[PDB]
Amino acid sequence: EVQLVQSGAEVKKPGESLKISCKGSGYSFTSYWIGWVRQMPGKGLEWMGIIYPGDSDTRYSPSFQGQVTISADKSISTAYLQWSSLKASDTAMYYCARGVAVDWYFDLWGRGTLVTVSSAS
Amino acid sequence: VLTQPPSVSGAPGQRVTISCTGSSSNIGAGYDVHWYQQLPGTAPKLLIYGNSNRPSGVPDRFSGSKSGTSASLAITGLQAEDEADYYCQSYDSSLSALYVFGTGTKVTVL
Amino acid sequence: PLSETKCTLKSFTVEKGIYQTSNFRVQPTESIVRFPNITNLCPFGEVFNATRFASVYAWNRKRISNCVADYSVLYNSASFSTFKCYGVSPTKLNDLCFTNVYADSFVIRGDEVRQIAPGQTGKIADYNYKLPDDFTGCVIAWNSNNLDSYNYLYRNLKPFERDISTENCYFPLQSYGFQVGYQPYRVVVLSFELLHAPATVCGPKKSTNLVKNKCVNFNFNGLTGTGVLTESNKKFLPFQQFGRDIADTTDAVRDPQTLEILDITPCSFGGVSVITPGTNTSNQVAVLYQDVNCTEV
Amino acid sequence: TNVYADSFVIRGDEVRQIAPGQTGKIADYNYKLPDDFTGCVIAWNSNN
Amino acid sequence: FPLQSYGFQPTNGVGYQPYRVVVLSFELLHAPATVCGPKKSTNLVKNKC
Amino acid sequence: AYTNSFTRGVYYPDKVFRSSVLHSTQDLFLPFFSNVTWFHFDNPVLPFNDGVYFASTNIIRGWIFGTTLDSKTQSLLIVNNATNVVIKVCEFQFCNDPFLGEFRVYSSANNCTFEYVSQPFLKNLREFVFKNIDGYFKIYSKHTPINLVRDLPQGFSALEPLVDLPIGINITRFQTLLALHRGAAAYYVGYLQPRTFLLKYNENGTITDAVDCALD
Ligand SMILES: *[C@@H]1O[C@H](CO)[C@@H](O)[C@H](O)[C@H]1NC(C)=O
Ligand SMILES: *[C@@H]1O[C@H](CO)[C@@H](O)[C@H](O)[C@H]1NC(C)=O
Ligand SMILES: *[C@@H]1O[C@H](CO)[C@@H](O)[C@H](O)[C@H]1NC(C)=O
Repeated sequence: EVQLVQSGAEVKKPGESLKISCKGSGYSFTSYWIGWVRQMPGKGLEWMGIIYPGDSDTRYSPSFQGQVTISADKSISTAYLQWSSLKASDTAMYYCARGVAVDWYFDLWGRGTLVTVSSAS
Repeated sequence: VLTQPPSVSGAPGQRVTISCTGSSSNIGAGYDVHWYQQLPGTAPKLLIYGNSNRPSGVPDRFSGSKSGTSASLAITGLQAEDEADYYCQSYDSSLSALYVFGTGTKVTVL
Repeated sequence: PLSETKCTLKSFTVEKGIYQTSNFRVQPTESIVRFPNITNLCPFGEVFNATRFASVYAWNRKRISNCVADYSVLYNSASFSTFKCYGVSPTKLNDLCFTNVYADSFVIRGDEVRQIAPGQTGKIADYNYKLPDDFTGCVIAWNSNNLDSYNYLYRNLKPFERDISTENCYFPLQSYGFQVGYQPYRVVVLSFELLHAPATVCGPKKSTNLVKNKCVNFNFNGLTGTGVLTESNKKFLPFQQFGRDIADTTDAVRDPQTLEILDITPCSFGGVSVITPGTNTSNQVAVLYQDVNCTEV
Repeated sequence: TNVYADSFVIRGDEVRQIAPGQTGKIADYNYKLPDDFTGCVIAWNSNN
Repeated sequence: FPLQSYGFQPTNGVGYQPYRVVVLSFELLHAPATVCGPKKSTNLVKNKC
Repeated sequence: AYTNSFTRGVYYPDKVFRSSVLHSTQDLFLPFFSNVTWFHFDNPVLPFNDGVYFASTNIIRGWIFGTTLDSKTQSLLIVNNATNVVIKVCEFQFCNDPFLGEFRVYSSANNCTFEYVSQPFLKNLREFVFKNIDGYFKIYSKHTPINLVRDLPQGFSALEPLVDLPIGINITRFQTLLALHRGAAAYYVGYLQPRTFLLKYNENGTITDAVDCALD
């Protein structure tokens, strides 16, 4: 499908390093921006960062800079999201969605990943 | 950072509007204001882009507009399916952040 | 000093006669930097991070002042594609404090970027934006294949001119709906003006305690030099900032962050000579210090 | 009289700072060329 | 850690495309030379222009 | 109108201190022995082409610097009163005659391109200079207690930079604000030309004398 897909249900434990992948397919990713969006459950969503697979130019949110690492694997059209120390309070819905320039909005969205990390096994 | 009416309730067959209120540097700076529909539990979908352009396949009941420091979403003819989260957009230059997101609006129809 | 005479005359033999060798200069003790009392950081993010540039037909100029904002972030992290500086240099930008800074902001195609230069011809330079011949600043054509691109329209005129208007018709209303050779970019121009007013935007260099009555190399808002700082009966006018002499020598500068009258007297310098009786007869040497009170050696 | 073939591989985009006087990233504290460098810098598309 | 590895990965921009720079530092004629051009040497001539 | 503008318009060129030296500059100035446009009280709106001097004799309150009034073009409404001076570049709807008093000068003040509010600046004579050079906005104002017997004094008077904050706006015509006290007064109008002058600085740093290089 023409979407930014990810894996299924993800259950893990805090302290491990996890790099989830978002795959792009069905469009000309070279001319468009591709990025991610965070959204806490029951609180307003926050775009975390965005990259341009035309030349792999990286941009992050001030609130979400450095905590996460992304990469546009344009050879296979993949968007990464690297966590070094997953937090218990990190439970939310994460959207990898690709946007546009000039107008600077989002036109296509991914289904999102139910990332729930807690000390319980 | 872009305040919105947190919850909107309305009967089917009603004309409602959502105030995309901001400041003079984010919304009132004259930059474009864009809009979506965030259906609860599913992925968001684009509603309004450019304040006058319409996406393909969208029903005509929804329209977007901007008025100075604030922007308005034109909802004409609410129906029972319109129970969804609705959120703002704009573009901010000096704020470093290429996209800026609204606080959020609940629109509910019984 | 006999060896000095052997050095200067380029011979192993010297004779009857005083020989000019060099100049006795008193070296500075320790560097002092006196930037104004301001310590805030100016929002360069409200020009460079500002990515909604203004089209060259009607561009936007941002005025900035009253801070010590650092150029290090722009200098070190070369997150651009073209960094052409006329006047200042990317490395020395941190040393000078400027009277005023205007950051011109507009867009232009990937080609004709060389038209952003003093005198360089072209349609954009001929009608849209013409830098003055005596330009002084840095040009940063940082890459926008994803930020610039519609709304960014484009079309003799004075240096730093500005006139937006519309009149077998003829109208210059032209746009560009892009989405690499023809791709538009982002061009930001910093226009500095130095030594014309009280400097207001400075560098990150930490201030250093002032010293007086000693040969000390100094830096007052960028007035690099070495000298001894004394008091003078002259009074700076309240609107005035710093004085000067003939030969553009800044003898008097009202030191910032204290607003005190000062005179930059040059350090103790005196023509050192040699009174030698000739290597044929003797080797004992006498040294002359031209017009120095004995107190200072 | 004596020549050498100083050999290294760099980012490619920063071939501009392999010059007598530059202040780039590698030229800072990796390998600095003298201001009186008399030589022929040879670079090619060695990405292959 | 004072050192990192960029990687110079293959299919990327000119920033990540490695240009294998070889720096030939020469020297002016001031000493005997062990390296010389492929010029075909000839004999010498004395007391003649 | 013909009159002798003896030694008006002298001002500090570039805010650089020079003591007991002779310096020649190519700067905008009022030529020595030029003429005035005596006005009273009717105050017709007169143009400001490239450079114009303004003089006067709380009898003058402010000015309107507008290419096209009635909320059409950005204009300077500089007025000195109310214990706080205000200098705006708002798209003022400057009416046929906005006036103070009790205050009614404001008329549709919105969409202000530039803003300036700060501490007020001030047989008594007042002087003012309005120059827009290279995008700078520089004003001058000194006062002289000379008697009213003579139209203008013979002594030399310097002008200091009142404000150095730049604007860079288009101005083509100017009207001053009278004071309808209920006592009429009158004012001069001059002109600035880029003819070169030689500025004689005193040992104390004051501008003592000057010569107009475009004169006899
Ligand atoms: C500016 O933008 C850069 C990347 O473009 C970002 O890393 C930084 O946080 C922003 N802030 C400033 C002060 O430039
Ligand atoms: C040198 O200094 C002394 C005292 O400091 C002063 O008396 C004397 O006049 C000076 N030299 C000359 C030549 O006057
Ligand atoms: C010159 O300055 C002194 C104070 O330094 C002052 O007493 C004197 O009146 C001044 N003279 C002039 C020309 O104003």
